[PDB]
Amino acid sequence: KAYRGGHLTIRLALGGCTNRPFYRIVAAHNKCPRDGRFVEQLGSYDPLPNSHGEKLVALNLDRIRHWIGCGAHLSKPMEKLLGLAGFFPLHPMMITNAERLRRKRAREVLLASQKT
Amino acid sequence: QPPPKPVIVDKHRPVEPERRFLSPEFIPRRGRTDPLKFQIERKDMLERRKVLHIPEFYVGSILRVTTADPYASGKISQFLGICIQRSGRGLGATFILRNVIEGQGVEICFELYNPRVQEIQVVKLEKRLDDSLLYLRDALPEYSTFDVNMKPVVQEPNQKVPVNELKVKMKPKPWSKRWERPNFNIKGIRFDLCLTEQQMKEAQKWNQPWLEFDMMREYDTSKIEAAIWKEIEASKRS
Amino acid sequence: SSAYVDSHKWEAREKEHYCLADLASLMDKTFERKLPVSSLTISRLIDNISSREEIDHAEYYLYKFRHSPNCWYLRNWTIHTWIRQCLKYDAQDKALYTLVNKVQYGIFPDNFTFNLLMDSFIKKENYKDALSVVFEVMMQEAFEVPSTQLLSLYVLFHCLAKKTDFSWEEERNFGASLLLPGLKQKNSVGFSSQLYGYALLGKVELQQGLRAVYHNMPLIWKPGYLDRALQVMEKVAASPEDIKLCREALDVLGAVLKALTKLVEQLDIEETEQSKLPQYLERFKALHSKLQALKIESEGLLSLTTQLVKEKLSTCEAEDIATYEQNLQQWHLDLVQLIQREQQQREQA
Amino acid sequence: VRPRLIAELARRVRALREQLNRPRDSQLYAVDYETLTRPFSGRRLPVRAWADVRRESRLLQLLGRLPLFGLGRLVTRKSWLWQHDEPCYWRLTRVRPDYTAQNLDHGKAWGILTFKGKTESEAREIEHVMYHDWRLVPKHEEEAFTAFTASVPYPPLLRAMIIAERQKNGDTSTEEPMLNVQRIRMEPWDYPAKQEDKGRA
Ligand SMILES: [Mg+2]
Repeated sequence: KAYRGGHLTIRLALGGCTNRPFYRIVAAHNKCPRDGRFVEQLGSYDPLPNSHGEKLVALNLDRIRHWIGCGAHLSKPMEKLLGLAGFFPLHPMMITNAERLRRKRAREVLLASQKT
Repeated sequence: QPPPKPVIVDKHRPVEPERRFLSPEFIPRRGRTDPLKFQIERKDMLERRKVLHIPEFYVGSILRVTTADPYASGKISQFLGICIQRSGRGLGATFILRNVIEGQGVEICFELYNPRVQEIQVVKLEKRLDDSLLYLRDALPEYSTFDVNMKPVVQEPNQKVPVNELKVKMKPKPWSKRWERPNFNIKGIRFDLCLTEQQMKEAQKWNQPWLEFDMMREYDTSKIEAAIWKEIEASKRS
Repeated sequence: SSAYVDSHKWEAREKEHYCLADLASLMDKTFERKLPVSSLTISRLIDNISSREEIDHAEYYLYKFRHSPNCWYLRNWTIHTWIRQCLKYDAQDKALYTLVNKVQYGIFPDNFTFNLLMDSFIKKENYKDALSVVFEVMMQEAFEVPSTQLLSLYVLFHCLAKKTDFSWEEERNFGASLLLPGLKQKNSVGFSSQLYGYALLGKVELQQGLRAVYHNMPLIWKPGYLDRALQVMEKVAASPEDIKLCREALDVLGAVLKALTKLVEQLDIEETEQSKLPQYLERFKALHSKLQALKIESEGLLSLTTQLVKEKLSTCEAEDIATYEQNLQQWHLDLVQLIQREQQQREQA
Repeated sequence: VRPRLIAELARRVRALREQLNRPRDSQLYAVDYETLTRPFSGRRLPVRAWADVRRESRLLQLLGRLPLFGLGRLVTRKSWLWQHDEPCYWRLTRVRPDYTAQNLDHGKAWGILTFKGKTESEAREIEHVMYHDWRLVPKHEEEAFTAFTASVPYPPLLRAMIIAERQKNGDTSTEEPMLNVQRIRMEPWDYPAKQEDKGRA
C-alpha cells in the first residue's frame, strides 16, 4: 500500500484479549491502521502489574535513535512513556496532571478536616 | 447603496434612422372583394392592437409566448420557438413556432389576435434568406434545438434587420417535400452535401424561368399599403 | 488667485479627438469579453469628452474599470483629466458623489489638483461640499502639501461657523481632521489645533468608547488623548510664542461635563478612563493655572490668523505651480512611450 | 496491457474546468454577519473570531480607502500586537485586488515583514489575509511606533549512557556533557507561513 505523502510514526499497537491490553511501541506510517502492518517491532509494554507488583516495558535505544535520525514523529502516549522513562524529556501535560491531582487531594484533605 | 445604472448611447447618422415597416397580414390577397371587408377587419385588429403590442418580427426569429390555457398548471402556457412562417390574412393570420425538446420536435400554430394569448416576446430578431423555413423538419435537430430559458437578446431600438446568411445540413434523403426543386427557390440548404451533381442536373429540368419574367401575375401594392398606412395613423390619432 | 486656479496648458495640451461613440463601443465590448484594458482608452475618452452625458458615460466606464481585472495602476494624470472634465462642465454633485464613494470609483487627486478643486469651491462659495471633501481628505491622509494651508483655513473657519452642538459622526470627523494639517509644526495655530483635536478625540472616546476612534478612522489606539493634550500643554509651557484662543474654554467645558456624573478592550491592571477622569481634571486645572502663570490674550480669532498665512501661502503656491509643471513634463515624457506601445501591437498584427 | 483514455480525458477536463471557473476569492471569503457562516461552505466560524468578524473589517476593505492601497503604509498584525508588546508590521510591496468584488475588498498582497523588530531581507506571501483582524496605523506616530532596540543538560539516562560510553573508551572526561541551545531558534506560534504551501478549495 503506497500511501501518498504521509510520514513514519512510532506508535502503540494493541494486543491481547479484552480486559488484557498489551501495548507495543513500533514504527509505521501515519496512515496505517491501529493493528496494521509495521516495519520493525521496537518494544513492548504491559499496563498490568506482574507478581512482583511492577509492570513490564522494553526499549530499543540504538534502533529508536536510528529511526528518529531517519525521521519519524511520535505519538503522545509513547513520548509520554519515554519522558517518564528518562531517555526523553518529561511531559508538560504530565506535570499539569500531577499538579492538578495534588491540588485536588489538598482540597479533599481540607474538606475532610472541615467535616471532622 | 444605490445600484449602478448602465446606459448605452449609439449615435450614427446613416445607421440610426430606419423609416418604415408594415405587417404582412394588413395587406390583402390578390383575390377580389370589397375593401370594406378589409378596412373593418383592419380597424378591429387595430383597436385590439391598441391593447396588444405584437413586437414586430420576421421568419427565423425566436418568439416566447404566454397564453391563457383553460385547464393547465396555473391556467397558463408558456412556449418558446423559432418562427417557421406567418400564414393567412386578416384576423385568421397566424404564425408557426417550433422547438426541439427532450429529443422531440414540437410545433404550434399561434393565432396572434385571439384573446386566449396574453403576451408575445421577441428573444431575438433576425431574418433568414428563405422566407419559409419548413425544411427545418428534415434538418438536423441541433439547428432547431433552442433554449426555453434564454432571456431576450437586447436589440437596438432603431436599426436595420440582422440577416444571418448561413447554410444548414440536413437529414438524409427520405424527405417529405422534395426541397430540391426550383419551384421553392430556397438556398439555406447545402446541395453539395445533401445530394449529387447528378441530382442537381436531374432537378434543373423543373426549372421554369418564365415565372419571374411574367408580369401579369405579380400584385402591385404601393398605393394600397400607403392607404393602409394612412388608415393606421388615423386610427392611432383618433 | 485666478492664475493659480486656471491653466490653459491642460486644456490646450495633447488632445486626442477620437469618436466618443467608437471609444464607448470599444470599451463596452472589451469589458463584455472581460479582458484587461489599458488606461490609454479611458484617457483618450476623457480627453475627447465635451458633454455632460459623455462625462456620465465616463463615470460608468470608470466604475467598470474599477471592477475590471486591473485596478491598481491609478494614473494621476488620467484622474486629473477626469477632474477637469467634470469641474469645467460644472457637475459638483457628481464630483462630490464620486469623492465620497471613492471606494466605488477610486479618485485620488494630488496636492495641486485638489487645491484647484477647493479654490473653485471657494469661488462658488459653498461650505458643506468643502467640509465633506476635507473629511474625505482626512480619510486620504494627504496633508504634507501646499494644500495644508487651505485645509487649515477650511477647518478653522467651518468649526467656528458650524454651530451644531451634538453630532457624533461629525464631531469625530472634526476631531480627527484637525490633527493632520497641524503636523507641520509651524506655530501656535498648528500645535494648539493639534491640542484641540486631541481634546475632541478624547471627548469622542469618553462619550462613545475607543472603538469608533480607530475602526473606520485611521487613528492610534492609545486611550490617553486627554493625557496627550496635557503633555502638549506642559511642554509648550516649558518651551517661542503661543497665540491662544478661547477653545481652551471649550476644552474646559468638555472636561467638566465629562467629570459630571460587553467587550472589554481596556487592560485590567491599567485603570479605566472612567476612573482617570478625576485626576485628568485635577492635572488639567493645574496646567491651566500654570499656563496663566506663564500668550494668554485669547482674543485673536483663529480664522482671522489664517489671513496671515495667505502671504506665505502666496509664496508656496509658486513651489506648488513648479511641482505641477514638473508633473506635466514627466507625464508628457513617459506617456508617449505608451502610444508607441500600442503601435507595437498594431505593427505586430 | 490494456490502456485507458477516458480517465485521462476526465482528469484533463476536470482540471481545466476547475482552474477556469473556480469560485472567486471574494465569493468564498464573503461572510454574513448575523449568522456567521460563509456562503458556498455552510461552515460556522470559531468562537474566538466570532466577535472580530462581527466588529472588525478586512485588509482590502481597509486598503480601499486610500490611493494605490497604501504602498508602504502601515498595516499591523492585530494578533501579533495583542500577543506581544513589541511592534510587528508588514512591508507590503505588491497588491492585487479581485475585480469581481463589489467593494474591491478582497485580493492578494504581500512584501517584507518583521517580527519583534527582526526584519528580514525577504518579501514573501502573507498569511491569513481574509481575517477580520486588520488594523491600519496612520503616517503620524510612525517613527515612535517603529522604534525598537547557553546550554542544557542531557536527560539523566542519556548522560549516564554517554558516561558509560566514554568510560568504556577509557578517557575520564569529568566535564558534564551539554548541547547548544542558542543555536536552536525555538520559534513562536505566530511566525507566519507560506500561503502557497496551503491549498485552496
Ligand atoms: Mg409526407
